[PDB]
Amino acid sequence: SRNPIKYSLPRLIYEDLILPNYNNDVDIANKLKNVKFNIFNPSTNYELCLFLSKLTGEPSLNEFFRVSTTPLLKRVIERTNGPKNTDSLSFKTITQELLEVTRNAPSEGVMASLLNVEKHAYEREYLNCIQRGYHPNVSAPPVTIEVLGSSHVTNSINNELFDPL
Amino acid sequence: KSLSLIAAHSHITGLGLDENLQPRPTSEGMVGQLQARRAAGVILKMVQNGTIAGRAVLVAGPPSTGKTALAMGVSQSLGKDVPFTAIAGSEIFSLELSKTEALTQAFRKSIGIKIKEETELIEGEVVEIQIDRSITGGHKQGKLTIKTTDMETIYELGNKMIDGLTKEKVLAGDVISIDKASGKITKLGRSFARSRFVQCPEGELQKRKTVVHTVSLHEIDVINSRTQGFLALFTGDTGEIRSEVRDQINTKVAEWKEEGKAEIVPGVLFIDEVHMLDIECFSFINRALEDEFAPIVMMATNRGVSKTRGTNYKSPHGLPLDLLDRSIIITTKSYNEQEIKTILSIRAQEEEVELSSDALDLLTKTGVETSLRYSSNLISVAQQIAMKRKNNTVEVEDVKRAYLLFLDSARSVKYVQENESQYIDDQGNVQISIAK
Amino acid sequence: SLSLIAAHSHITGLGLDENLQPRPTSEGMVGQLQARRAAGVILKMVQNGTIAGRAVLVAGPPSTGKTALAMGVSQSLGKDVPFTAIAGSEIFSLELSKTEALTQAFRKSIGIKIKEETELIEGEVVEIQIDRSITGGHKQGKLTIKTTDMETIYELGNKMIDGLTKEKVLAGDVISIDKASGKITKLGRSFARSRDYDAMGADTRFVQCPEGELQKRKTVVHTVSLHEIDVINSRTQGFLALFTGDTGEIRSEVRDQINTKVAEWKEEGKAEIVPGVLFIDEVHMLDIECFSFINRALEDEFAPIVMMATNRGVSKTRGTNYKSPHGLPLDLLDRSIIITTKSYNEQEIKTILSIRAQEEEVELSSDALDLLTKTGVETSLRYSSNLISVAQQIAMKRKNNTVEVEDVKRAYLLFLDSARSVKYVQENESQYIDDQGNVQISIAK
Amino acid sequence: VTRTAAHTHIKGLGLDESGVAKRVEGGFVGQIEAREACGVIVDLIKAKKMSGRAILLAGGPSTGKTALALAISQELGPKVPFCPLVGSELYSVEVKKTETLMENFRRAIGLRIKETKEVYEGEVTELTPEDAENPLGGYGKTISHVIVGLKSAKGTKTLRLDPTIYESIQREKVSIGDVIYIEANTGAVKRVGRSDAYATEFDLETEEYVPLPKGEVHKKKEIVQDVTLHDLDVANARPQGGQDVISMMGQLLKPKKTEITEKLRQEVNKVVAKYIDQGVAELIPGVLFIDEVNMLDIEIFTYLNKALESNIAPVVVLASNRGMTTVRGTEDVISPHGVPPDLIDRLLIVRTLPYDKDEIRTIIERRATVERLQVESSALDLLATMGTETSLRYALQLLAPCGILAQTSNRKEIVVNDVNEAKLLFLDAKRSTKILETSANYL
Amino acid sequence: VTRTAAHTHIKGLGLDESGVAKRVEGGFVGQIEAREACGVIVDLIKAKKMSGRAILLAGGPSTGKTALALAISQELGPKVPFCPLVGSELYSVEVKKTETLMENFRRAIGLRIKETKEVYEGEVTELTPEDAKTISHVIVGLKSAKGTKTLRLDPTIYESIQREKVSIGDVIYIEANTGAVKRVGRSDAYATEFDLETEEYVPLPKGEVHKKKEIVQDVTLHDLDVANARPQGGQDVISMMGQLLKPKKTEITEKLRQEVNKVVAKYIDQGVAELIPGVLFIDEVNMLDIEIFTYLNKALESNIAPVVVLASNRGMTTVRGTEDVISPHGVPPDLIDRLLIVRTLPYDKDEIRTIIERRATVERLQVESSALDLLATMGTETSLRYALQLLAPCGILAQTSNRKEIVVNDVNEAKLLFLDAKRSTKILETSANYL
Ligand SMILES: Nc1ncnc2c1ncn2[C@@H]1O[C@H](COP(=O)(O)OP(=O)(O)O)[C@@H](O)[C@H]1O
Ligand SMILES: Nc1ncnc2c1ncn2[C@@H]1O[C@H](COP(=O)(O)OP(=O)(O)O)[C@@H](O)[C@H]1O
Ligand SMILES: Nc1ncnc2c1ncn2[C@@H]1O[C@H](COP(=O)(O)OP(=O)(O)O)[C@@H](O)[C@H]1O
Ligand SMILES: Nc1ncnc2c1ncn2[C@@H]1O[C@H](COP(=O)(O)OP(=O)(O)O)[C@@H](O)[C@H]1O
Repeated sequence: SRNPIKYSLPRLIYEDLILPNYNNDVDIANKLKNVKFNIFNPSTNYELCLFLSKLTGEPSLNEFFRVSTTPLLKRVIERTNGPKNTDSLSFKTITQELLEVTRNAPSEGVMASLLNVEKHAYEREYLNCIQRGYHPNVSAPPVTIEVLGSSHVTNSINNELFDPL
Repeated sequence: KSLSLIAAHSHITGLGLDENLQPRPTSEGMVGQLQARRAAGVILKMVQNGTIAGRAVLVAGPPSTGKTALAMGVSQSLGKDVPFTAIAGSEIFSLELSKTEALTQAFRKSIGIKIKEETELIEGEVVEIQIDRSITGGHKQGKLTIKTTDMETIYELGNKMIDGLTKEKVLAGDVISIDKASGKITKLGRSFARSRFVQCPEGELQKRKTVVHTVSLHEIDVINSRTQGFLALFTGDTGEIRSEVRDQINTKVAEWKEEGKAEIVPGVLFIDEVHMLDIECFSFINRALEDEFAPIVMMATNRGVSKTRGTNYKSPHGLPLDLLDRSIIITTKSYNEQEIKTILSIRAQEEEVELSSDALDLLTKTGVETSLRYSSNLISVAQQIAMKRKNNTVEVEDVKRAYLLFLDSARSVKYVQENESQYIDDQGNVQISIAK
Repeated sequence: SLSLIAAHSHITGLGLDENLQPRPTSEGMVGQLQARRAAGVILKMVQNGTIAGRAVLVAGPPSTGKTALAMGVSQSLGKDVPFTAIAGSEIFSLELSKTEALTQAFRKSIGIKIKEETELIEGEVVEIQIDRSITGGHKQGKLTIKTTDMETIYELGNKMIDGLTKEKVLAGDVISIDKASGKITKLGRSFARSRDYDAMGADTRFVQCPEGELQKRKTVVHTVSLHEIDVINSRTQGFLALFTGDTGEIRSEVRDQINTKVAEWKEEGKAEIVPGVLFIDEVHMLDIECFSFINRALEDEFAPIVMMATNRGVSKTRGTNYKSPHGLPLDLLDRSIIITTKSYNEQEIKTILSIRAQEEEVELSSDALDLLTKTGVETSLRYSSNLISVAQQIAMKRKNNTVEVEDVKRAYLLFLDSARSVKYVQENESQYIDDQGNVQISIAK
Repeated sequence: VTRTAAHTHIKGLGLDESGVAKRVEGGFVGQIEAREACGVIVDLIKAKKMSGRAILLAGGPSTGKTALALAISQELGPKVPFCPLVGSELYSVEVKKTETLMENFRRAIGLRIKETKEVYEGEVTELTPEDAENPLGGYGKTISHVIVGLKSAKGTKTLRLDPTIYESIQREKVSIGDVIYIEANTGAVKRVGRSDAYATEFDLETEEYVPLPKGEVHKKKEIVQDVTLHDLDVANARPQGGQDVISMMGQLLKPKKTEITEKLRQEVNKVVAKYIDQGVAELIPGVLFIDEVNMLDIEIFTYLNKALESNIAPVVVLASNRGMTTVRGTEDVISPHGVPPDLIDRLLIVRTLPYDKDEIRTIIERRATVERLQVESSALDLLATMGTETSLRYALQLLAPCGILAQTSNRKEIVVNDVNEAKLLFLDAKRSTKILETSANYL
Repeated sequence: VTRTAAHTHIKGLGLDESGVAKRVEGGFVGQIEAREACGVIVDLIKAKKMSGRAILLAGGPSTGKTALALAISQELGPKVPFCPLVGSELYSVEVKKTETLMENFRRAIGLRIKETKEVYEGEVTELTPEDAKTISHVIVGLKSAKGTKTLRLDPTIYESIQREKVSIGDVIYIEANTGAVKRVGRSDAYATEFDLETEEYVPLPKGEVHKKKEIVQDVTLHDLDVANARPQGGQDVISMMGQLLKPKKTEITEKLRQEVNKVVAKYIDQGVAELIPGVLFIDEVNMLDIEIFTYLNKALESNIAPVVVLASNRGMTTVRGTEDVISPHGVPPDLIDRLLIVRTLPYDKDEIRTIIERRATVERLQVESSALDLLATMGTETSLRYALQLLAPCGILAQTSNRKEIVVNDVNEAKLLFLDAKRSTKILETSANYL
């Protein structure tokens, strides 16, 4: 499936404004703004990393630089509930303490029934046997981009649009 | 291509001018306003030369006197490959973009970058596709014979191009265009073999096509900005592009111009009803015109000594005097009986309506006496009343019936002033009941 | 090395004695004896720490030294005591409410002090070998850790192994492990292996191999304001919102929990409360709702000492239609003690201009200094305080070291003050755009 | 039996074959010139040749302005799109009012498309995925292909898929013995249900059982779709229904209107023009009716001055009930109907006269015979006196309390005593204002 | 060929080595005192020792304030950061106006980094990785037209090579310092393995494999402020599709500021970075709200603030956001006391005539002497900018009748065709229905 709207682009913009080459400094500026001058670099800002690890109680001091250099969805996907030491400024809320107990609590419990009113509303009003009323009229894929004579464009578009992770 | 039913400016093919910028009495759907047409021709020639930038020109006059028609003719005589942005005064009061951001986007939408690039393509009629594969499909060998009207050949294909041919299924008798570098195979249809339909391509199979690409600087700004992708050109969610990327694209455009890889194409930004922008917008406008990468701004308004928005005083044409100092003003004039008659005859010819001569004279008289647009609406209203009586030529009685049924400004305000008690006034008072 | 010559960088603390008696000219600032004595009393208030929620108000004419007084009290406050400086225009935000903005400005200026014992083992890795059991649940590891002077060998647990596989080392990177807490970081790659890989890469970096004793004992004192605790507690990953300002109306229940747990930590003995000062530039342009929130939030236990600066007279207050003294309403002014900064004379202006010349590395003659003092008498003081630098630029334009009378006269002739510009406007009003926009651009009638 | 709400006694303009309006037809009483003008613009819209033509319905309250709009909406039928609107709709908190006006402009241009679809459907017999050589290689997929055996009536096919179609197939949680519906246009699949070739009475999943699909597995069928241009702009602005990353991710973000760019509208118009030029599509322009146009401020009128000059502009119908009222957003500009003169010059004002006493009486007769109520002639004359004395709508809305007070006394007819009791119970605007003037503490 | 837009006839302030301004030098005619004051300010900026120095140049419309600021920016060169700004642009719908004011303050402070660029490019002839499932390294051989060169590589660049689908025979691009990997395409020698293939075939690089080049990187403090303050997260190398969530501008807190400052100061102390403070130029300062003036009060007392140049064309005008505060040039009396006011003067007939002559000779136009006198008379009678803007329609009308010179008839025709503000106002007052 391809979108009928075709956004043509010249090659020169892609070679000289996105792809690094010998005559530009996209990669050098990316390294300068992301690696060397990053305020979470432990080689230059170890005091700030120690301060933040004392605050959050994270076991790894390299984690803030890892978080600030990765996209949001990649941060969402491999988020692992690692253990945090109790000698830290991170706390437990009242709401988190209600939420953590009621993860595997069965029915006829006080906290479980008081914390699951939306599922009681779901099974009360027979929501698993109701027909669908609305469907969209037009459905379309995202707009395709063609660059006449660049397989790198096709490879990058196929990598973004069909990310295996 | 370029669908349209009938527009109000659909009869304007272009500016009617000679080789010496002399306006004809009637040419290309534009009659009258000789000095305004000559001034717009001077504007068009200055855009066509492209040697200057950032010159603001204001078009002003009475309402319904050729103001938007001049800009429509300018955009028509500009042709393709030159940008023409047409925004209104209320178009920049957004909720996700500031007024200066919207004005900067409207400015950078009207300057083109022209890049000519060459790509090899293979376009021909497919004769037969033979694909052989193993039991598990580890290796696939394929022979594709393909033909034109002049020559035919057989090609040995690797496994990736086999995977690109069983995808987007190509059978015998189909014509396709193959991009060899990117693998984009588009089916143009079927050839003349029935036993869609499109003729078999002729000439050489491997054609070297040079495509002249044009693009706006605003299009390259969102591409070079990493916070948003190219979809912000289509969903309109660019969201306050910073200036540090704007200096980068400006310096890269200057470098491309110095190296000869691209040529600048200046265009026209047209703002109709410019008298509704705030003073902040004008304060951005009068300094945005002093930049090399700025278009020629066409401004249109019909107000006279009106209140400027965001202030308490009144200014000529709704604009402060510094912007009027930076602008050259084209003044349009009203229309006589003959000009209105020729305009209505042009609208009758353009709407496929046959008119009686006496009906045309009555329409001209009521167009002079009330308004040009009132006759320009009744000339298409009365054709339906004519077709209710089942005859082609619209007579005087149809125009009289349409004038009786549909009121104009003066008759309606006269009826309102006669029956003020039945309407809701400025104090919210109304009398609905008939008696008492 | 990222601080040029500011407006008041010559001021280093409050020039007071041990008896809170201000010296006539010491620690960068001259004069204002009663104001310096009162600001020293406020300095003793903050350094005592036994009081909370007290509001003072420096009030004077423009170019007098209210912000100079607050800069002096900030410099004499010292390190590890929080001092934040905001303006009246900081509060009005778009996505963030006004009263929570005063809440954040209140909680940015009160901190807690914690300390801990850190036993760092920082060196270059030589070799890591892993012993795996038959069950594979627990893995033993031997780590060969090296510095320039000595190298030792440690045994590692399973969590050490699975934390070392993350941020992977490859036998020659430099790491530091805390023995007490198990904190793991990768400091980078040692310079002894800089020529081994022929292409530098992206995710790594080169630092020098550490030397000395491998086990280093060092205590570190952390001063954390309550705003960092609130932003960290509000989110799963709160440091990004701490450094990007995306807090977004933190709820009151987490503030109550943080206040109660900070109080019980003070009772336990882990932390101690370090109060500070909140300083507001030009407090007259706050809304009356901001003034209501100011006079209510000063009655809470975890509230800093707030000092405000105003240079307005009897003017109107924003959000209303009446006029009040200092532009602030009467229900706030009685919740304050008033500091008055009085105007200067020829001697204090001469001393301030001499100090500004000496701090800017500008040398003046006596007659040029007297001329600048006369100009600062007839005009204001900041006009002369810019005239000294402009006349210095004219002085090395003349290839002369010192600043003479001619340089000051040329700088006075080239650059105009307020009164001369007002005279030139009022004598040439036709060529300038007025209130109604009328102007006469052309030169011919 | 049914439900009536201030309308549905109007079925159309009720004109003759020559366009002359009958006096009592289609539930209408009077308004002969207004109904003739509405018929004229009905033929103008059914001509389907004009763009940017607008009328303005002017008159007092309770004269039949909105009723004429519902009449032209019913006369055009449900095939031509009709978009009712109010002047307060355009003020959105998520996008500017200019974009809301342009979206409602594009929502009145319909489109009929005869679209062909490639359909692979049948009962799933086998489901065997083949794995990859290195599933933890970072790049690439977990599996290589998926073999699906589809069997329908008189046909049986074996399908080898990519991973990508299989992601959507296993998103629907299909299994062995379930009949599926692989639409090959967008890659979307639909779990049709369980097959009744196997058992039925051994399920707990409230399932439904459908027989085998007739015909072969591979199909090409023609579906006639009726969409608008605004739906095309929305579907291209927020893309959903592909088998890519963004097509998944668009269905889970919160819906929000965005400022649709003019370039997207050009591309949509270009592909619609190439659809029409192939003989596939058909363009159906419609009506955008904006009731209470005086509620608009001056900027929306200013953008209307441009949007009525666009080439794909619909026919706009405006209704107002102001005499000489200052336009909102301005202070000194006094204009008729609350509509500024620079757009009034582009309009065609249709006047709507008020009614007489006999017209009031027969309107009460029609509303009584529509609401299923029988009234006496004396009560009919009394209600005609109500309509000519206080308001037409007050007599219109007093039929049902009269009927209920008749039904509570075990009676079908309505007498004058019922109308007197309904007078005593319910007030009108004039009597409420009169008791508001001589009031103790702001009644 | 060349584009001229109301400027580019000026190249500098036209001063001598003693700071004296000449008559017609550098495209500037007249205005000796304002030009010498701006030269003194330029020398103060080049001294690089003062922070928060604020001047304001005030005068009539079409007197040369923007030309003076442009001459300052031309005299300072492209090395010094220059931030042009219009006082309407500070109003934003995403962040507060004062946040945009500080963002524009920190856009005018620049840094200079002396970096290097080491590039290996060529055809891959050998890609042999070795492990000990965990790869240890990979020996990569690159071949160009002038020889071949073998390289050892770290496993992260090997993983990036596997991401780019690099096989034997692909012309690749390797940057040494950052590990950037770009696949140019397959080599031309492997173009005959199939008669038709989806791969593009690029030729061999004609230079050497190893290329070394010394560059100089110029960044601003606002760029480093926005690099550390991405709320959604760090972007990848190539994202042609956008982020799923839209990143709006955020309230960049003060806590990030001294951390960025101390990182920059630590890099400066090592001698890698060179600090160049620059010029923030704000035009139409009267359009600012009083709250932006209040933040301009406290933002000029900072230690890192640049030199702020303001311009206005007003007299006794009320300040925006106030009712009863009449103040000169639209600036409140708090900010004027921290400012230095530079006077700007109007012109006479001779300076207007020479300015029109310079604008004619920069646009490649030939005018007669009598046409020049008529242009000067028109410029004195109506406006200087009207006479400047009527030069190019005069050139069009001269090109219409096939002449290379502009005569009096072209000037009369062009003044009949286009109207100034005064003639249009006279038509406006004596017209019935809205002109
Ligand atoms: N010279 C002309 N030739 C043809 N049509 C014209 C001419 N001048 C005006 N018109 C018609 O008059 C109508 C009003 O003109 P327009 O420019 O749209 O309004 P305004 O002048 O108020 O901006 C338009 O529909 C246009 O077709
Ligand atoms: N008592 C003082 N001693 C030294 N310098 C002073 C004194 N008072 C004011 N100044 C200087 O005058 C300059 C401007 O005065 P400022 O403190 O801004 O006045 P205000 O407090 O009214 O705003 C500052 O740079 C400050 O250093
Ligand atoms: N000609 C008519 N025939 C029948 N009912 C009518 C007629 N004209 C108006 N009405 C009734 O009068 C009421 C007011 O009409 P409507 O157009 O909805 O509001 P308004 O007239 O105030 O704009 C409607 O409920 C409608 O049923
Ligand atoms: N001394 C001068 N030499 C040359 N051109 C000048 C001189 N002074 C003013 N100008 C011209 O006057 C025009 C208006 O000046 P500008 O600074 O742009 O606006 P304003 O003076 O109103 O701020 C500019 O285009 C500039 O070229």
